[PDB]
Amino acid sequence: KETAAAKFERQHMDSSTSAASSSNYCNQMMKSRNLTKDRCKPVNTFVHESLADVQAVCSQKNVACKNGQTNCYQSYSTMSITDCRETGSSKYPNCAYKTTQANKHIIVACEGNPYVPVHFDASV
Repeated sequence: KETAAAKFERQHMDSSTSAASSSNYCNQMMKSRNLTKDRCKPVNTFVHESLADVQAVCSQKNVACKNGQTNCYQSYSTMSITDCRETGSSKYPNCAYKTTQANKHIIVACEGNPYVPVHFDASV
């Protein structure tokens, strides 16, 4: 099966652009990363930084995860992100999204040996 680390890269990493390409970005990316296959995933974040810089977050500020686990880490620096949020007109299988670009600190959950990001928790 797809590993947890590989799943994080598919769902959340987009190092090819530095910021939300266009108004069409979320529509294109949610579909191409297979996040609209079984349903319209209602919310998702993509991070526009190098893989190395995102993996380094697992050695930064330890904080509580939203689920109460203690394996979450917050980035010291801000990072370029794009939030995708399901619009009102959206109806499966024709999923539709609004694209919003921001610069925020990211919070990720880490696991494994090597210790790497496995889930995206929040941005602040």
